[PDB]
Amino acid sequence: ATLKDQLIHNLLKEEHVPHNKITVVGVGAVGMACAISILMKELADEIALVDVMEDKLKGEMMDLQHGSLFLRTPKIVSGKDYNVTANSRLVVITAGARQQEGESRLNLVQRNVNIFKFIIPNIVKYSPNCKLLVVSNPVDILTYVAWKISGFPKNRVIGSGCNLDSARFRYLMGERLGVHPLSCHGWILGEHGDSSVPVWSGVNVAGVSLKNLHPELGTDADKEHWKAVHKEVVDSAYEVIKLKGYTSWAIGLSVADLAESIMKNLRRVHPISTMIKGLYGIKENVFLSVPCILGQNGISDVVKVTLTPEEEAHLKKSADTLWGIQKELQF
Amino acid sequence: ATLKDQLIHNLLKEEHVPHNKITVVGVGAVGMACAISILMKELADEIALVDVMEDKLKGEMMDLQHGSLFLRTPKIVSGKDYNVTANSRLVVITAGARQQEGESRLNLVQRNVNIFKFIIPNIVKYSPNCKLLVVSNPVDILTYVAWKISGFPKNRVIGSGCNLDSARFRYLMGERLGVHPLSCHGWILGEHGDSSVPVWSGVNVAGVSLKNLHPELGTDADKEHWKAVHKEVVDSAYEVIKLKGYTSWAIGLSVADLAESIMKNLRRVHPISTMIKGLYGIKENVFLSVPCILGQNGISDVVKVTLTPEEEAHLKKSADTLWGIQKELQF
Amino acid sequence: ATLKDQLIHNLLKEEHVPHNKITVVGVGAVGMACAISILMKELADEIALVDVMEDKLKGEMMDLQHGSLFLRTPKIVSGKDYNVTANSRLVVITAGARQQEGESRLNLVQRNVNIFKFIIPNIVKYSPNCKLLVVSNPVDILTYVAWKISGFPKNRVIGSGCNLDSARFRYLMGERLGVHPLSCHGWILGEHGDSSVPVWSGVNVAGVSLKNLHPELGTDADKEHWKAVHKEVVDSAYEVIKLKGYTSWAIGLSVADLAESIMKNLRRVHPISTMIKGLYGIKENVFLSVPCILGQNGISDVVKVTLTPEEEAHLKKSADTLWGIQKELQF
Amino acid sequence: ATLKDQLIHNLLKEEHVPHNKITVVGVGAVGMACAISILMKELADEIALVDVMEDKLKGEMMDLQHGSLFLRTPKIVSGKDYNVTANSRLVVITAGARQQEGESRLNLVQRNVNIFKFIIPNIVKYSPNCKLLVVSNPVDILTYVAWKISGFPKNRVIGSGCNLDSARFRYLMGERLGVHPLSCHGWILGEHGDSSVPVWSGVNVAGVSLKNLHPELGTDADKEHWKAVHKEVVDSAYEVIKLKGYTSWAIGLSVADLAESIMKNLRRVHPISTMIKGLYGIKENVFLSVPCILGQNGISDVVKVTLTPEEEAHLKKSADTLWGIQKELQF
Ligand SMILES: NC(=O)c1ccc[n+]([C@@H]2O[C@H](COP(=O)([O-])OP(=O)(O)OC[C@H]3O[C@@H](n4cnc5c(N)ncnc54)[C@H](O)[C@@H]3O)[C@@H](O)[C@H]2O)c1
Ligand SMILES: NC(=O)c1ccc[n+]([C@@H]2O[C@H](COP(=O)([O-])OP(=O)(O)OC[C@H]3O[C@@H](n4cnc5c(N)ncnc54)[C@H](O)[C@@H]3O)[C@@H](O)[C@H]2O)c1
Ligand SMILES: NC(=O)c1ccc[n+]([C@@H]2O[C@H](COP(=O)([O-])OP(=O)(O)OC[C@H]3O[C@@H](n4cnc5c(N)ncnc54)[C@H](O)[C@@H]3O)[C@@H](O)[C@H]2O)c1
Ligand SMILES: NC(=O)c1ccc[n+]([C@@H]2O[C@H](COP(=O)([O-])OP(=O)(O)OC[C@H]3O[C@@H](n4cnc5c(N)ncnc54)[C@H](O)[C@@H]3O)[C@@H](O)[C@H]2O)c1
Repeated sequence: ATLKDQLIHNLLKEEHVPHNKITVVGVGAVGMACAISILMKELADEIALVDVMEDKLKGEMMDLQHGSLFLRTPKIVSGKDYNVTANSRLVVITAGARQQEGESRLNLVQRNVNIFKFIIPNIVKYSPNCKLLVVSNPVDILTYVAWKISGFPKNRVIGSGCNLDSARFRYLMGERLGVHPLSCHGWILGEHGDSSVPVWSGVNVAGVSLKNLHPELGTDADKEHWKAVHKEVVDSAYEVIKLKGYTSWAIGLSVADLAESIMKNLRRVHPISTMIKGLYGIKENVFLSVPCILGQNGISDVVKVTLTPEEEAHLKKSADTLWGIQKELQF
Repeated sequence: ATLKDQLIHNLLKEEHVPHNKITVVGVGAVGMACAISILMKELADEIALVDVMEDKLKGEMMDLQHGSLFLRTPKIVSGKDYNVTANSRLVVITAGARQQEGESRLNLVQRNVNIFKFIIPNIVKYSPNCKLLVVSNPVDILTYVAWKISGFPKNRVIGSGCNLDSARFRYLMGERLGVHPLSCHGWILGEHGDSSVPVWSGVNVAGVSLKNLHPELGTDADKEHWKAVHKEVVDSAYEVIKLKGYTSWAIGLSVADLAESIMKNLRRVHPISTMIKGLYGIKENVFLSVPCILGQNGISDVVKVTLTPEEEAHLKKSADTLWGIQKELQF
Repeated sequence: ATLKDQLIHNLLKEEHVPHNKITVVGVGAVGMACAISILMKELADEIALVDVMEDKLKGEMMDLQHGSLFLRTPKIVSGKDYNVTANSRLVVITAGARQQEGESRLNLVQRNVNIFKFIIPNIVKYSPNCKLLVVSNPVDILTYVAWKISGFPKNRVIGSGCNLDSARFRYLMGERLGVHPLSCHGWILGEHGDSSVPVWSGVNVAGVSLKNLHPELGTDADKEHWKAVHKEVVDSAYEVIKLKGYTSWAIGLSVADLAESIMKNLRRVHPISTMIKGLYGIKENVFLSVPCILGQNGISDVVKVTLTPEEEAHLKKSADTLWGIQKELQF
Repeated sequence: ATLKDQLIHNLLKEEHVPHNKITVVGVGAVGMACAISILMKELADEIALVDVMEDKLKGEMMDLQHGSLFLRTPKIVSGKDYNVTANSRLVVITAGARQQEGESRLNLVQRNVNIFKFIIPNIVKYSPNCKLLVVSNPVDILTYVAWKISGFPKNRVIGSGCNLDSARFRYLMGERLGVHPLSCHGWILGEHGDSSVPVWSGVNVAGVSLKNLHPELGTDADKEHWKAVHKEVVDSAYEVIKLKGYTSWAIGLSVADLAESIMKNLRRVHPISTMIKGLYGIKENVFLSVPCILGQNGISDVVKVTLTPEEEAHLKKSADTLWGIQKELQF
């Protein structure tokens, strides 16, 4: 005579198992900005939230659940134990120490590598066949780290990389040209950093190379100072940090973007961190942003951008800087 | 000739006037939740952000702008000034103090009225025809204050109210019954706070009244404790505040749902805060949530819900509770 | 070296297996409406189209494929064969004869059963675990046929039923009351046809029962003729058939709503066709619409709606009406 | 004592006036494919349908209304008199004679020009400040026609033009390259026809010019026959017509695309028909596809694509052919 029993006549029972489960490791500024964006885009049927902060974790879980009416993701779960993560199609890693005002993203390495040595083995134990998407900084070094510990194939380990950088770039060009960013094409390659390479030779609006119309555009001295657009891209992260303390909405939106190409298998081209040994005459084990076709299996192919010798100059530059650091690890 | 003049041939200038402009006043946890939710629902063609904290403001703006590629709201602007808010269809006010742990929303009244005394005349002046959506707590009292200061007809001054408490109610009912919140119907009327009323006479799943199946349901001391679901609703804000410090995701979702009915002129019914003088024997000018039909002109109608004598009793004590605080008229 | 080999560096092959694959059987007016609605809701990652008319089929496929840039379903395929339908989560059957002007849906039974006798075993063989969504008329009887032929548990054989009649009901109620269909609640149970039942005991706006306010509502010969709203529901198919020849947009929308609850495992309640033996004194194996809770496994539960003696009477005569045609067992 | 009056307490009344109204002239294959696509994308709050076929018109109106529950466009109206069209932000023209198997789209001119002389003056009388979007064939000639009769500024008269052609192109390249169409960039310029110009010099994946890697690509004799991709683009319309009788879904989706850039004012670049006198050394009053930045005011700017002398050769070719026809009109 329970209310439920007078009202509902049961046929079937509690299968469980989700088809499109997404996990978000770390429920901080970035982790919740990723979660909100991924929920609004309706990509998962089950989202799993993991943090070591128990109170915060349960608190953000509840705030998202409270919003159930308005969502189309009926199972929202969280925990400290990784069992909650089981059979995730995608695992977004956002956990770690973030930059303090004026901090070099390369200073976070000690602290974040200790976090990864801990969580990678726990996430791979429960989801042996997931696509890892690393957001934590320094993202290029940390993607290598996940790869190295997890033992996964180079296709299932992605670093958010220069998706955000190129998104800032398009936005900045778009404001100069008076065209929506969607319509200005421009790649920010290499390190998700201070040593990122603007590929000037590829910047265009509706198939027209801005470099043929303006050969002065790019890595020099004279102009309408297009070169300062690349500079505001390198600086934008710092200025936002100085103004609000951290960055979050642009990264959350750029994660939902990659998350959509993985979940729907669209095979779209995105500048993301991948293993580049055997490609720009880079002979080491580095991870850096290159245009990659992203799908349900992760990175299935890399696009061999036609780089000028100056641009290929800065890519072995960005790439060496980066490996300098990496051998000091080795664990 | 600029690179701009070489690439693009101009055909017009013109007055870029916004058609679906939304203003968010206060760029805090609640304001940005509102903002992101409204941007992902693609309700606005221009969003304006106003805050007194100049840096925070610029910061949130740039973070949002860098995500431009991923949104469909081409213009995002901000200022301390209010000239930026001109010709807004709707303005969402989230400015002010929030609860500290264990604090009643009624306790913020004096500080928030002090801020509304400044903001309302600057809003009313630049968007003579906007709809005001009041989020700041205690929401019922600030909605009356907003009304009073503004000089606006009642139809155009809306408190976010029990939209959110109703969502939380439906979620909790949902859990117990094994059905999505969307198929569980139930209303939380009165104060958006401790004195809210569960309308158990009306809780249904597919037209069937749970109070008809289980006459002991709710405001009954008997057997399966449905009454504890209302206590959880009441307590839910306090409980997320104790765990993460503030609530934000649920209300940003609830506001974008409201925002949707208003911008698209949907004529949906939402439990929101409005002037209930005349209805339910209410002789005082108090604001509280009652089911309202929401459209391009704000509140066009109020639904006369048929309250059991015990639910009417409880609604009255709720407006009695709000008027007690309301005789303070510090404006 | 191809231009392909020069542009792109490959990292993998792999088995492109679909995760959210939808099959639409029959590429007519109803099948393409279903198809477009399901593609715009971005429910599938692969859609397969099967029809016997080879040319029409190729045609609809190419039209759809040319719109690829505007959709997020990367793979669209078709064939006469059924090998193309493998590992589908859901299959929407819209194949068969439709009504000529003035024709009862019960009249198509013999022709459509002849087609189901061929299609069902070819479906059941290649997607052992799909959910069957039956659209072909008379929908109630073909759902039973589909069930019977298939060997599938009842939970996985769904008729589109009164989902659509309920939508039409809510629309009409909507008009009269001045509120969006979304805020008007009401159910059309029984046969998806002339014998359907309006459940006036349950029609509400915000929890308030219209039958409580106006006791003469509906299955009453008295004053404002709410009963004429049900007559319009019954008649609506006949009337659009006389004016444009067939109905298509409403049912494609109604099917994509259903499709949504199933793919995302929403657990929403929809009036759909299922086996009602045991409920409401129904001693025969007939299919008809009753409020059902819909999820990744199909029908997991049936809601026991509390019918007035006159509504129970009318539901019985509706299953009595369907069983009369049902003793024909030509399969 | 009406039901409505016991239930609803009125505050406000029937304002009317819509903010985002869209009109669709012609409710045939294309007109309803435009309407469905525009409704699913939620761009209008009011849609107006106009046709001379009264029965068909009312029948499609009803089928769309029946689907109200599932939509977010609460006013759906139709008529034979243009008063229904009043104060439309956008008017989509789809009315006219369509191609029979093997018919040259230039043969429809007599029949469609008689239709336009009739409807243009009626649509401009009710919406003096609308953006006209012409879809009817031959679209280039007919856009000129609307321009000429309406007396509108060249910015508010757009022809759907080569949006569809370039959408087919990307789709075809995308299948060769194994990349989503979204990611392969390629412009089909000129006549929405048989004399359309593929701009090979602008085709790229992630900023890399396929022509620098493969100089043989394009307008010649040797290869991997990329030139046949342009040919299937020219032929695709005919083959779809031969297979299903007409084309509709790809055009409907491409109209919703432009409709979104106009309604939301995104300022996106699209290949659409516009007045090109004073641009490729074309000295006449022709309309042909060029990359244009599209917004709330229509075409605000044109992008001066860098064309090879061969490509500029075929653009004055396409453009002359086209004006040959046009002087025979003059009305
Ligand atoms: N790649 C990009 O473009 C990008 C952009 C912005 C920020 N980031 C990075 O994201 C990271 C997080 O920044 P943020 O603002 O959200 O930080 P935050 O302080 O707000 O949150 C970090 C979260 O990590 C958690 N954490 C620590 N150890 C953990 C463990 N074992 N498991 C789970 N969680 C653990 C914390 O408890 C905290 O909740 C930083 O490394 C930052 O640089 C990357
Ligand atoms: N109604 C609801 O259901 C509900 C739900 C949650 C929170 N809230 C209320 O939301 C309000 C905002 O909450 P919060 O977390 O975002 O606070 P917060 O401190 O994060 O941000 C409040 C913001 O208000 C701005 N502000 C203050 N005075 C201002 C003024 N005169 N002009 C402009 N901006 C001004 C601040 O500078 C700050 O950025 C609080 O009153 C809170 O209680 C209501
Ligand atoms: N349940 C509802 O509410 C509802 C609503 C509308 C229409 N319908 C029903 O939808 C069905 C389809 O309607 P319609 O307008 O699209 O018809 P239609 O003639 O437009 O298309 C029917 C299609 O079925 C295909 N077909 C027939 N036999 C086949 C077989 N063995 N295998 C494969 N395909 C086969 C045809 O070749 C044709 O393309 C009819 O039975 C109609 O009554 C039901
Ligand atoms: N530009 C493109 O890429 C493109 C692509 C496909 C089709 N088209 C064109 O669209 C047009 C329509 O094709 P379709 O399949 O929908 O045709 P259809 O036969 O299905 O419909 C044409 C509609 O026009 C109507 N009509 C005739 N005179 C009218 C008047 N004064 N006012 C209103 N409506 C009137 C008809 O009654 C009919 O309903 C054709 O000219 C065709 O070439 C353009």
